[PDB]
Amino acid sequence: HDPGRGAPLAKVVFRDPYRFKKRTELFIAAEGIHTGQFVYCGKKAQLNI
Amino acid sequence: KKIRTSPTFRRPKTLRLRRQPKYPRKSAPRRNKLDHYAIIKFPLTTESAMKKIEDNNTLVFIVDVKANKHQIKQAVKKLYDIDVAKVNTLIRPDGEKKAYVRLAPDYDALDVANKIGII
Amino acid sequence: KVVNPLFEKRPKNFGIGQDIQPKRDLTRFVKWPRYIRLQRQRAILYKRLKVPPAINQFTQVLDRQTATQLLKLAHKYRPETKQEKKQRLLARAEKKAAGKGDVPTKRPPVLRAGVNTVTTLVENKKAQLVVIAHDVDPIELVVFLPALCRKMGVPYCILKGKARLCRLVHRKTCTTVAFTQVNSEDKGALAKLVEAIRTNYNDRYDEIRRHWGGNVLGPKSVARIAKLEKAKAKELATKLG
Amino acid sequence: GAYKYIQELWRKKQSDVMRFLLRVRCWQYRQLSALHRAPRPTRPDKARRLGYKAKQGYVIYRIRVRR
RNA sequence: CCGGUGAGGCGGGGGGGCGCUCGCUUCUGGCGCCAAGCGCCCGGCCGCGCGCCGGCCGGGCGCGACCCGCUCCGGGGACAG
Repeated sequence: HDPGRGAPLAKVVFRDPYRFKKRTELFIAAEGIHTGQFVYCGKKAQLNI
Repeated sequence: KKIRTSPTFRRPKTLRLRRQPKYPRKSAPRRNKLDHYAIIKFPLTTESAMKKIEDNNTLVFIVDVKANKHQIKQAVKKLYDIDVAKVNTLIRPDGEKKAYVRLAPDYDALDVANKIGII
Repeated sequence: KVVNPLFEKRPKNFGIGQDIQPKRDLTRFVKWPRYIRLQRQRAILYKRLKVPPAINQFTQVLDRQTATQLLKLAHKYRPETKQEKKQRLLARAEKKAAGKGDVPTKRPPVLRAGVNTVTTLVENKKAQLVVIAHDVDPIELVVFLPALCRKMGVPYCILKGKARLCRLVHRKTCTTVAFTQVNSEDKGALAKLVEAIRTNYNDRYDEIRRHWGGNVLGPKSVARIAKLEKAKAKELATKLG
Repeated sequence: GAYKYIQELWRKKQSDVMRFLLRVRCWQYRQLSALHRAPRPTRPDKARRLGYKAKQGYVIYRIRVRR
C-alpha cells in the first residue's frame, strides 16, 4: 500500500540477463494479481491480466 | 584488439609520482613546545590533594590543557623516575588541567611527595 | 583410453530467458567522453554537409606511390637542424685565418616551410613545386594557396598529414613545403614529379572549382530510402515488365 | 604573405566558404563548456594584430556569453 | 528539443536450421555468473630420441558467443524554442 495513492502497488522480481543478479520493479497492481504469480513482459508475451 | 566488455568508459588510472622537492619549505623543523617540563606546571598542595596523596597513593599535578594522559604518564615517569598505574584528568573551572596520577604499589606517594618538597 | 568418461560437454543456450548473455563486444554502445563524441560528430557533419569546393579540394590527396617518391626527393634537401648549425659556424670560425677563409662559398638548396615564405616566393614565381598539407586545424591558413599556385603557374600537390610533411623539417608540424631549387642530380626526378603532379591539379582546376562534395546520408537512412525505392519499383517492376 | 590573404578571406563572411566554416565552428563551440582554454588561436592574423605573440606565456581562452 | 539506459545485442549481408521465422524460454512462489568441448602454440621436468613424438606441471590465442558499418537507442523536427 502506497501512502497517498489509492491503487496498491506490486513488487515483481526479475533476473537481469546480463549479470548474475535479481532485478526488482515496483509495478501498479492490476485486479486479480496475486502473490506467487508469474508475470511476463515482451513482444511475445501472451494476453493475460 | 581490446574489447569494451562494459558499456561504461571510466577514467584510466595514470602514473602519479611522489613529491621530490628541490628545496624544503622551511629551513628547520619546529622545536616541540610541549616538552616534559612544559607539560607539568606544579603539584597541587590542597587539603583534598594532601588526603588523596596520603590515602589513595596518588599524586596531584597541574598540567597543560593540551596534554594527553599518555603524555602525562611519560612526563611523570621521565621527571620523577616513577612508574604510573593510571592517570585521571579533569579541566578545572578556571582553565587549568588537573590530573590525578595513581602510583604503582611498589612506590609510595608520601615518600616522593617528601622528595619533591610538598607536604 | 585417453578420454575420461567423466568429461561432459555442458553447452550454454544464449537465448532469451536462458542463462545470462556472454560478455560480448560493446564498443558501439559505450557512453564515450564528450570530446570523443564531439570529434566523431564533427566528421559526421563534414560528411553530411555540402562542403564548398574550397575545403573539399583538400580531400583529393596525392596517392601513395607518388607521395613516397616526393618524400624521397624531399629527404635529400632537408634543412639544417640543431647540432649542425653550430658545427658549420665553428668550422667557419676556426678557418677565419687558417687557410684564407673569405667564407663566400655557397648556401646549399633547402626546403621552405612557412606559409608566409612559400606564399612570398610563389607570388614571385620563384618556386617550382609546392606541397600542401591537407589536415591543418584552421583550414583558413591554406584555402587561397592552390588558387594562387594555379594562377602563378606553379605546380602544387596535397600530401597526407601535416605531421608527415613537418617531419622533413625538424619540427612537429608544417603547413606547406616548396622546392625553390634542386641540385642538377635530382633535376630529372623533380621534372618527372612536377609533370605527374600538374596533370592532376593545375590542368583540372576548373573541375575542382565546380566540384562540390558532401550530402552523403548515413548508412541507416540510405538503406531505408533504398528499401523504399526498391518497394516503389516493385510496385511496377514485374506487373508491367 | 599569407596573413593578408587570411584577412581578406575573413572580410568576406557572407561567402559560402566562410559561412560554412563559421557554422561548423559555432556548432563545435556550442558543444563545449562556457569557459575553457583554447590551445591555439583560431585566427592567428587577428591575434597578431591585437598583440598576441607566439611565445611562452601567451594564453587564450574561449568564452561563451548569452546574447 | 524530449524520454530511457550501467548509453548491452541498431541497420544491412549471407552464415544456423525445426519449419517469413527467431537468437531457440508460459501447468508449478526451485537453480542459473566468474565456460565445457574443439583447434592452433609456448615454457620447465622425464623416456623414446629424427623432435611441433609421448607422460607430468604451468600458461597464450581463436571458434564456441557470425561479418561490415557513420551518428547509443527511440520519438519530434526547419517547426517547438
